[PDB]
Amino acid sequence: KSTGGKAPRKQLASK
Amino acid sequence: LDPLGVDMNVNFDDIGGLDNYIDQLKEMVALPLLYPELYQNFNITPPRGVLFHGPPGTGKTLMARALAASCSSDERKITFFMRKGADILSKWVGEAERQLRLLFEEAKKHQPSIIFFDEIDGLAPVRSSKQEQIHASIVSTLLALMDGMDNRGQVIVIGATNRPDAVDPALRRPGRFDREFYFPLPDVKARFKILQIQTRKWSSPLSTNFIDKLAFLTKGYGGADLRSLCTEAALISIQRSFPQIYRSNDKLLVDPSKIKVKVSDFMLALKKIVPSSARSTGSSPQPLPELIKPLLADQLNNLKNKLDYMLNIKDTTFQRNTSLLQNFIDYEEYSYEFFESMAESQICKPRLLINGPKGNGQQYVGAAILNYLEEFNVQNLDLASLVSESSRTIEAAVVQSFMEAKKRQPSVVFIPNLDIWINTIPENVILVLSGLFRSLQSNEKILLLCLAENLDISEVKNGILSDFAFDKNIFQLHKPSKENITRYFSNLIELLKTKPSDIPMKKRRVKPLPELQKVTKELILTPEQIKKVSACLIEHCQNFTVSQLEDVHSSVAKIIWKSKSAWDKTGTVDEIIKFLS
Amino acid sequence: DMNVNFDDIGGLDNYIDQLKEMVALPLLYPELYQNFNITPPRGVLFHGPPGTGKTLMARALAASCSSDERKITFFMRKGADILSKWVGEAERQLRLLFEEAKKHQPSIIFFDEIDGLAPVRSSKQEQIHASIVSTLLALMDGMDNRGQVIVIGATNRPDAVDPALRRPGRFDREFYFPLPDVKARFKILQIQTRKWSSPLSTNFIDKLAFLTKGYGGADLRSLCTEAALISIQRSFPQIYRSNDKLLVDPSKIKVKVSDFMLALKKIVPSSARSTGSSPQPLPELIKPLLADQLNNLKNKLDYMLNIKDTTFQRNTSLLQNFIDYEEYSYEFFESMAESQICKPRLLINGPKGNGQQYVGAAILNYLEEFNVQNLDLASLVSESSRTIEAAVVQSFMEAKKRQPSVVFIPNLDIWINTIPENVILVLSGLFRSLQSNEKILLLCLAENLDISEVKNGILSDFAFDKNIFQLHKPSKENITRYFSNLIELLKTKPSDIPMKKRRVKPLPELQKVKELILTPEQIKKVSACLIEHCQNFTVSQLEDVHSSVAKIIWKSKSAWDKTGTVDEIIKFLS
Amino acid sequence: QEQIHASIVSTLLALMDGMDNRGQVIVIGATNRPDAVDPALRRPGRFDREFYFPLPDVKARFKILQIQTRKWSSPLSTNFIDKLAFLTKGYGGADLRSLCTEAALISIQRSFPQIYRSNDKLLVDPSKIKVKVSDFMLALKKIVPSSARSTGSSPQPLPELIKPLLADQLNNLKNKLDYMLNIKDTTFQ
Amino acid sequence: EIADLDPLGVDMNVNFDDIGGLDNYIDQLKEMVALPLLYPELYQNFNITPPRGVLFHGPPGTGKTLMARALAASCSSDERKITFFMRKGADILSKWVGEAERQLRLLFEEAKKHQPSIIFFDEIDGLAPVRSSK
Amino acid sequence: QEQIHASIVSTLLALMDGMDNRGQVIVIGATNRPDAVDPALRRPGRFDREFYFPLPDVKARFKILQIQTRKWSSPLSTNFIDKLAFLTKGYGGA
Ligand SMILES: Nc1ncnc2c1ncn2[C@@H]1O[C@H](COP(=O)(O)OP(=O)(O)OP(O)(O)=S)[C@@H](O)[C@H]1O
Ligand SMILES: Nc1ncnc2c1ncn2[C@@H]1O[C@H](COP(=O)(O)OP(=O)(O)OP(O)(O)=S)[C@@H](O)[C@H]1O
Ligand SMILES: Nc1ncnc2c1ncn2[C@@H]1O[C@H](COP(=O)(O)OP(=O)(O)O)[C@@H](O)[C@H]1O
Ligand SMILES: [Mg+2]
Repeated sequence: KSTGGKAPRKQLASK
Repeated sequence: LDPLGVDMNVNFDDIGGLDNYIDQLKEMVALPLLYPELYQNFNITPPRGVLFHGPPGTGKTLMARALAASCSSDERKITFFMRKGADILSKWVGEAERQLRLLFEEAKKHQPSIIFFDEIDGLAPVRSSKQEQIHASIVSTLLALMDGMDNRGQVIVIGATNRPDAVDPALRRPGRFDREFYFPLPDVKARFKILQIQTRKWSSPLSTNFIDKLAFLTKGYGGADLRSLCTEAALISIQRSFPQIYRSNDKLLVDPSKIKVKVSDFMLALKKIVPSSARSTGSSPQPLPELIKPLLADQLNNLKNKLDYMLNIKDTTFQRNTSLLQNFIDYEEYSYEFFESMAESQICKPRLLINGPKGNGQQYVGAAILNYLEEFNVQNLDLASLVSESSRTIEAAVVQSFMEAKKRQPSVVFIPNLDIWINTIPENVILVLSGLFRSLQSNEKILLLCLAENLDISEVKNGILSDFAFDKNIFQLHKPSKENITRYFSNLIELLKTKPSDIPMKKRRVKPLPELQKVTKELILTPEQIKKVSACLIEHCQNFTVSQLEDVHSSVAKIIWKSKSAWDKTGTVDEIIKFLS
Repeated sequence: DMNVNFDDIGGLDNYIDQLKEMVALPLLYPELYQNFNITPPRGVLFHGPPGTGKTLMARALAASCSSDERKITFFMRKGADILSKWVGEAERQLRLLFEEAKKHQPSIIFFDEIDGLAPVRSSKQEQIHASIVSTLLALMDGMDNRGQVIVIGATNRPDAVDPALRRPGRFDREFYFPLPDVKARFKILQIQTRKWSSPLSTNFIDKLAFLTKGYGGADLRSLCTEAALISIQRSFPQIYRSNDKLLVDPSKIKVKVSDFMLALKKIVPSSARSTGSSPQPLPELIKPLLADQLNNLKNKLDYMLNIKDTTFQRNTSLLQNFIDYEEYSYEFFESMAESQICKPRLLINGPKGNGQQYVGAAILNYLEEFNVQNLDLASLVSESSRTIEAAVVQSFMEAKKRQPSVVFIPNLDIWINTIPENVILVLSGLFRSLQSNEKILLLCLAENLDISEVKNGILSDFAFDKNIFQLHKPSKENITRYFSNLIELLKTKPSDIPMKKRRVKPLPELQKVKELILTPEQIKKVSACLIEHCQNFTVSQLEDVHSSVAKIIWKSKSAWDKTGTVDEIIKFLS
Repeated sequence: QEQIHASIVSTLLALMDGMDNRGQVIVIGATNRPDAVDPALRRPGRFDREFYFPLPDVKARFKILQIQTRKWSSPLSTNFIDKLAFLTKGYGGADLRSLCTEAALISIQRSFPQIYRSNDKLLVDPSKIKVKVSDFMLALKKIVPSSARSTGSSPQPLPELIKPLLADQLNNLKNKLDYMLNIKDTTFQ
Repeated sequence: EIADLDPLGVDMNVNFDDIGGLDNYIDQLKEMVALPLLYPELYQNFNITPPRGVLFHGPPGTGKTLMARALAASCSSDERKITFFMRKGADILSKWVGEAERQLRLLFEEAKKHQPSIIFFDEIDGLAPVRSSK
Repeated sequence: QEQIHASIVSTLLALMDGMDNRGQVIVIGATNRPDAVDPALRRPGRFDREFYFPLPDVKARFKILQIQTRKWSSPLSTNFIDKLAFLTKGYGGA
């Protein structure tokens, strides 16, 4: 089993 | 830049043996562009999908390269998109199909496009719920892109594999990959033509009779292996021409005008090249070797005549066309197609059992027959092929090998050592194979060729081998007759009477190498003795088989090879008579 | 990684010349290659046993042609270390690898253990593996030129690589790296010891070359390392018992022969840790018992296998015959040379326990050039996922692929008892499909085997007709020469026997930073009773007597009156 | 497998028959593998009906070949389209489309062979090309239908040569199977 | 950087003075790690490289892990530490194909980076079993 | 894995290795899936002594049922609590 992942959380962090 | 690399400006005449497929390709990429109204005269859509498949080095990537060179010419702009095996998978998983769609969108943009999917079995395997959902979702995206509801445009999709059954079966459908082009290991005419293509800008050319002998000696060679043969012959010619450049790191002064590739350079290359269709298994079947040709050539000729009578190899008044387009050009039309039925009616049940004594050269006869059948697809049902898989059963191996013979005809089911193969294959496996053979139509060109030592007729008439119709096809290998034995041993008596000055013992250089600059009596052998050693050599081998004669010949060749320097061959002759008698 | 060149490699000089015409000759003389319009081979598969110099050859190739003008950029991958969880990133990493190998156009990629990266493609396996093999096949020979990139792959078994990766264009040539012979083991020991301060003489380094049969190059490197470490332990032991740095001088440590003997005791080669027989020479004790019989066997093998001719097939390297010899100004003579081999078979039979385990190993030691394939039971039933018939077929295949070769079956009387008869028929059909000139020796050793399974039994298809050699029981003179070493140990005075003597002092600190009475009529009596006891004995029955009498003699190794020892030896043999 | 896939399936379940009414939205799904569709998606309220599109039978293959060769200026005989429908068991609609395509291409290649050897346009007369029986027979010999690419071929009818030897008993076996199995669709079509 | 790449932080309360009954392997382990760091002038005189690999094998609770941890805290002195990586063959991600090769390559990168290193594999037959198994 | 959890592990490991030998802080941690914690914290010098908390056996379920029953106004006889103990093979305290 080998499958990949989402490009990581953007962490907007401005508000 | 690589100046010695593969050249991209290959034209379609640097491909040998694939002339039907070049014409069939040029009515997919060129003829809908030049003549759109002919396809409009019917309601036909041109075939825009082709899967190249066959063994590696057969030129599948070479045909795509020649095609991409053809589309990189004036008067017709055809964009070429080259894709390797699963390079369209993005770094993430949500974007992979988004990449693939983007390819087709871009392919639809430049409106005459070709997409070449090299190694497409690694991009689009058979959809499986136990594999990975991304490898089924990419296949579903590709399936809905080659023909969904909307038109994909004038985009020709070409795939290339050597395992086409590992492609999803929905993809190989008219409207995605309509045509499937099979690229075979080339036959003698095509091995000749590839050997001419490789050696055509050479300085001093190969003669055409030598290219014939090279095409005969190479078998199981693909085009890649023939190019490797010419490369190794050229490299051996360089390293016997100028051996100094191998022992010096600095560049010496060398002219490549004194370098001529000779015949023995090709023979030394043939001693060392293992073709790719023999690297995994052992080797290739070879012709009857030159030493035993007197013993078995007269029986092998009767076998070859019987085999091309039975299989209709020699005529081919319908088949073996180099290109059907040249058949439309060079042959008039007739202007009631059961003459095809009468022509295909000349194959009823190709069976051949070659029976003989316990040592009569059946391995040589089998290999020489497998060389005579060049178009045929050999499936080897020997014990060493069935049991050489711990994973697969030898019930499934027999069935998969017969279905591989049946799928790609003409084909041979080759069972050597049938007298062994009866005893160590279980009875129902012989019943299972018989069932597959009766499932076929009489005109199926699947030959069952068997070789056996001391197998009786009681097994063939009323036994386990009775369900294969071997009743009239029972060729008996005789032991070699006295004329064959006399010609066998005359090549050895010729070794007895050679001059020691004429044996090719090549001698050391007494002088050093012509260094390159850097750049900045008689034989005492009475003819009565020759006739005496020939008489005892014959009448010793009275009713011998082939391997017994090879035993006697090996012993006497040892005795003759001891006194290979002596100018007195008189001790040798009495030593031979002391041995045999 | 260390700097290496081609002179740190011993006994692979044929392959270095083939590598020169694929990496260095196309750079120097591009016009010689485009005279014939032939692309230089740029793919080679190095395969063979471990420790035989595959990675060393791959590194020496990079550091040899690299110079002032052209740099050969070396890229090394480990065996499937390119793999991420998403196969698309592994695609991008192989693609970026070949792209940066093309950016530095003179380059080499080494795939170490490429069978782990690129197995044979199958649907009954994960799609990551078939995907990476597909992109590897299209990056090595695809529709565009890959540049001047040389791809080298190492593997222990080449048949587990995908077969589309073994074809000209990608991995064109395959070099088998064999376990070194005496000459190359000599050269490897000279290579390892040449930077030592005090060097080894030639007689001891040839004694080492003969004592290290079965050693690969990694074995010989670890042997020289362990000998130097034992010499360090012997010279300055104090460094192994202090917390911090002491003061030592490099002038004092010199590696002696006894250090190499102690290293030979503890170093085990990868031939000795496999499961088949080990081709050792005849051991020095039983050599008087079986040397005469063994010598006859060497003559029989010289006759049937043409080991003493070597007048046409002297091709060490194809270049080296062009260097010293001269090209001939019929070549059917080579067919009459190949025609001296007919069907090399040899069954060595004898009584029970008559030293067949020594004779088979000594014969395989005599056939140094040959590829020994083992068909003993423990070599077939060793792999658990591999069946017996498949194992036998694989063993025959590797014998057929690499000739001259031996198909070796020790304990043939056990072998025809446990092996099912339809594997003996498969092996007989495999040998029955061979051309006569093919140098595959079938060498079986049996123990009280009858002749009846040979004439009309199970082994009738193998044709041991006139090729049956009988190991007979050793003669009275062989027994006398055998027991002479025992009585020579009895005659040894206790001064001569090596006592591990204690020290008279401690070791200096390293600062911080009579008449051995034995009458020769009594010796004649113990000789006469040793001969009279061992009447019609086999080799193992003689070794039992030699072991019990050697136990009795080693009891009294320090006594100077050897009377009661003699009386105990005559009391035992009764 | 991953959670993106089961999350998309769960969202499609909640959007097709969930708490809120989806409206007058028809949802159609085409698939080659219906047992690779989630089984909670195959129930009334979301994919109520399941239309099984088979490989066409003899009458449907005749009608598909009639649609394909319809706007051909030289038409084809109804006896020949019945003969072509008899010979194409295992052909889909795509395979019969390719059969008429390759037959027309063999007729074009036979009429004007010179064009396949040129590089510019050569003034082909489009009205003198005619798809014959021989071109359809060559295209039948050429073509593997997609149902038989991976496997072997379909079971073919009795060959034209041995049909005197076996046709009169094959008709008896056909009569026996019609009586045994109600093959003629007796009043239920 | 996101993997199992952390050094196991050893304690200096474990040395060979707390191991019982295994003095030959300690003396063989001094020439493997400690003496090439302490006397690099002597290993270079014979141009030898010490053995970079050793397999500890035996029944559970006999001190293989203790021997490795004491080896780490033996020549971790004179402002020259031994960076200790300890992995295990019983991890859930150890048989994770595609990921486990990335983790192993990153472990060997980070062990080459902290130059005197020790990688200890607690159950190596969980990680490297026999390929001819059933 | 995310970055922020990976850095949480990277600091919790360094904090656990920073804790001195004279052990005065003890970190207890609970999970219902032990091979889903990161492998690093299970290494020596970290979370290394374990307590397995199985499902209860019959006498343990008897005691648990007694504990739940304790403060009822109308009581439950001990034979019925024993029968309910023997009927619940597989029942945790919840
Ligand atoms: N029919 C041919 N005529 C001339 N040269 C050929 C032919 N087939 C192969 N060659 C030569 O061999 C080389 C290898 O051919 P390829 O087309 O790369 O093989 P391939 O079909 O792609 O095999 P695989 O599956 O990719 S390993 C070509 O670049 C040519 O030099
Ligand atoms: N033929 C040889 N000549 C000289 N030194 C050798 C030879 N073979 C091995 N060695 C030495 O022993 C070491 C063993 O490593 P290698 O021989 O490269 O291992 P390998 O089996 O060839 O390849 P692997 O298994 O992928 S590391 C080399 O680094 C050399 O130092
Ligand atoms: N031979 C030994 N000498 C001293 N202490 C030991 C020995 N074996 C085990 N111990 C003690 O037991 C503890 C755990 O043993 P461990 O090294 O985990 O065994 P294993 O390596 O077999 O897993 C060690 O920390 C050590 O304190
Ligand atoms: Mg290719």
